[PDB]
Amino acid sequence: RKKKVYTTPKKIKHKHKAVKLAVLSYYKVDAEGKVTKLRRECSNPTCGAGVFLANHKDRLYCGKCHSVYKVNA
Amino acid sequence: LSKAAKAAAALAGGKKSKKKDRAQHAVILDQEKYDRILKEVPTYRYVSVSVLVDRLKIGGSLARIALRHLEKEGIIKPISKHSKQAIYTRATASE
RNA sequence: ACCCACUCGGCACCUUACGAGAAAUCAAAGUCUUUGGGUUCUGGGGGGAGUAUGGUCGCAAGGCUGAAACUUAAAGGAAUUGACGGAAGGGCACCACCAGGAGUGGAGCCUGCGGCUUAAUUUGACUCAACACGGGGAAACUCACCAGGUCCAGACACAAUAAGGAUUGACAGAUUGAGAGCUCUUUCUUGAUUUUGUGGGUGGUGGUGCAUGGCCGUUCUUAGUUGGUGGAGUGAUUUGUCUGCUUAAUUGCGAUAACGAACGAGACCUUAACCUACUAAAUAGUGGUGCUAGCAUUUGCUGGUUAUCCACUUCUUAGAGGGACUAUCGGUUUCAAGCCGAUGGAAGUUUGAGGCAAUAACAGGUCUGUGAUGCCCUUAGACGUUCUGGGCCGCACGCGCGCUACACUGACGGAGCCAGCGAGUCUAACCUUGGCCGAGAGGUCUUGGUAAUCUUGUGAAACUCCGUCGUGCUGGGGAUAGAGCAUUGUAAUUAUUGCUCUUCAACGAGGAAUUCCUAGUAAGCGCAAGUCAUCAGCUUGCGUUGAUUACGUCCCUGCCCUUUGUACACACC
RNA sequence: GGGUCGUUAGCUCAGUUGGUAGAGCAGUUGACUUUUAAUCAAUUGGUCGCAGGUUCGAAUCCUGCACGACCCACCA
RNA sequence: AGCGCCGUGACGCAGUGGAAGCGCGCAGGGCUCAUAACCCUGAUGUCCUCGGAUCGAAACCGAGCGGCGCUACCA
RNA sequence: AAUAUGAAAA
Repeated sequence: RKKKVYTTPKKIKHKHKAVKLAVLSYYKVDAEGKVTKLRRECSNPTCGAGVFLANHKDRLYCGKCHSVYKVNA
Repeated sequence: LSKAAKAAAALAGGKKSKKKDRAQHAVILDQEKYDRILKEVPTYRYVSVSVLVDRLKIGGSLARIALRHLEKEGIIKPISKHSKQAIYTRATASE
C-alpha cells in the first residue's frame, strides 16, 4: 500500500491511568473523635453507602451506580 | 505496444457524436364509394378485407363493416370466417 | 541366333555380418590396440580466409602457391523421441464446413471489461482456455478501496510500577457525525486481573498462484498410455502398441519377434422411454353403492359429499424384477470382425442424456474459500477488529454476454384456458389459502402446511376463439423525464422494487465480419430453484408449442495414427 | 575586413509584440512482466550566451562582446 | 542593386470569384495468438500574416514575412 | 492462387 501520512496532528495521548489522588484519605478531618462523613453516601441499593458521591458542577454523581446518577442536593 | 499514449486516448473524446409515399384510402364512405361497391363486388370472384382495401381504397376497418353489411344484404356468400381473416365470394350461383 | 555347363575381364546387383564402423552403412569403408604388403597427396576446433601479401600464368575475368593479427566454446557428423510443414496416406469433429435455421454485429436498455475521471471509483482474470466470471443480481454489512473515529480480543516469560494503590469506568459541559468520556474540565468509581519496557506471539480479503497444498480448467472429447520377461540397437531408444478390414473407441478380426498383462475405451452407475405382472397405498387415485344438487324431469347425463362404505391398482407413487441381445429375415466383406435394407418391437444412432473418466503436462486460475501454509511486510497515531458516510454504479468513448423490438404469422381488449422440475415456519417466523378493503401495488382478519396431505390442478406464458385496427414510425417500441401512491429495509437519495397518469426518442431486418445447432433437437414461450430482507434483463433445471436442411466432406479451423524432411527442442509464436 | 542572421533544459527544436518559458529526446520514479526491453503516466532540468530603454518589468525589441552561419571584398 | 516566382490537410501537390480536392498519413471496427498486410467506415485546412476593393475570394490589389530563381555583359 | 514478422535471459 501507499506510505501512510496523518492529516491530524497527534491523537495518541490517552487519559492518565489514574487521577493520582495519592493517599486518597479525603474521608474527614477530625480531632480524635469519630471522623464521620465528609461527602454524603449514595442511597441506592447497588451502593449501600459504599461510595462518596462526586461533584462536578456543584451537583453530585455516583461512580458506582454510575452514569446518569444525578443528585443536586 | 498495446498501451496508447494519453494524448492518443484523447481521441476517445475526439470521437464526437457522428455515427454510421403513404396511401390515402377512404376511411369514410360517401355516396360515390357506396355506388362503387355495390356495382363492383358483383365482380371480384374473391372478396376479403385486404382485397377490398387494395382495389377499392377503403380504410380497412370500414372494409370489415362493409363486408358484414354485404353479408346481411346477401350479395356475399361465406366460405370461412375468422377473427383475423374472412373469405368471401359474390354469392355466385355459378359455384 | 538360341539353350545348358564352364572360364577370363568389366558395368553392376541381391542376402547376410565372420568382419568393419560413432552410426548411416560397407564384399570393401574387411583381413586395425592380435596396431607394419608398396607408395603419392591431403587434414589438426570453428571463424578470420582461400582473405592480405610476395611470387607466377592469363588480353581479361581470374587460376596456382598462400599467410598473420584478431576473435570465439563450441562449430560439426550419424542416429533417437518429439514438435512442426503452404509434405504425403488413412479416419474423423456443427467448439469445422457443406444444406440451411436461428441469430449476433445495426438501435435502445441491463450487465461485465478496458479507457477516462476521482478521495476512492477495491480487486483477480485478457485467443480458444478473461469480459451475466470469482457463484460478484454491492443501498449499511458484504468490502478487500476512500475521508474520518474508536477498541484490542499485543497469548506467555522477565524487568520496572505497585494496595500510604498498579488500573478501570465515568454523568454532565467542551470536542466530535455521533447519549464514543475517545480526549479536555470535574470530582468520584474499580482494585493486581493490569499498565510501561524488553522479548515473544496473534491477526491480515496485505505481497508472492513464479515459492506451494488442495481444487478446477485446458492441452483432450479425441483414444491414448505402461510394466514384466523376451527380440533389435554400443546408446538415447525400439518391438510388444501393427501391414489390411472394421468400430465411436489401442473396437475388434487378424498379421506377427513377441508372449502375457495393467490403466483408458468398454464393461459400469444414475436418469428418460415398455410392465392391464409380484408387493401395496385416507399424504395418489379410479369404479360401484349410499346421501345430495341441477337438467332431464327419466329410465339418462354432469356434479357436491370420506367415516357413506365396498371393490380395484388402469392412470399416479414406488421396491424387487422382466425386457433389448442390433432380436429374425435377405444382401454384402480375409468371407471373419462388421455393415446395409426389411420384419417385429416401447425402443434397433453404444436405445437417449449425463456421472465417473488414463500417462504426461501448463511455470493456465485461487494464497480475496479455507484455522492449509512457506517466505517477506505490518502489528497499537496496525495493513488487525469495528463504527459514520461515500466508492465499488462514477462518463468524452471502445469491446463482450444478452433483454427488448423494428408488426398484421401482429398490437390491443374479452373469452377458452392446459404443465413440469422445485421450495416452504415453532420458539422461530417461511410458503401462503379463504374473507374483507383499495384502480393498483398493497393493506387487513384468519386458515392449512415441517409438506405426494396446504400453498398448488402453482388454473404460467406463448397458444387457440370473438371483437377494436389498417399499412401510417400507426393502438408497433416505451426508451426518456415529471408528478403521485405502497412495499422490503434503521436507512432508498446517486430515484431498491411495484403501481397510476403523463412524456413517446432511437429502432424501416442491420457493413465488413461472426456465434450456435442434426430432433422433442433449434427456436418462441414462460415456470421453479440459486443468490434474497426487497430487487433478474443472470445462470442451474423444468415443462408447452415445436420447424427447415442434412444423413456428407476434408475446402476453411482443428483432431488422432502411419510414413517423411528438418539447420526446431525455452519446440513455427 | 566589412553587411546580415542566429545562439532556450544534459541534447534538439519551437516560442513571443511589451505579463514570464512549450514539445521531443535524455534522467528519476511508478504501472507493466518472472525480470528486463519496448510502451505508458508523472517529475527533474531551463536568467533564454553578458550591460541597457519601459511596455511597472525584455527570453522576444535594441547597442556592445564571445561563439558560430551565410553574403561581399582592387585592378587593366 | 534590379526583376521575376512560390507559400493550400501531418507530408508532397493540385484548384476556376460561390470555397476547399488527390495520394500518403491518422483514426475507429473487423480478420490475426499479436503486428503487418487485407476488408467496412470516418474525420482533419487562420488556403503564410494585416488591410482594402467586392454581395462574398485561397484566387484581385496593396503592405509585411519567409523561402527561392534570374540579371552581374563592353572595357 | 496470395500468405511477411514475432525482442533479451530463464
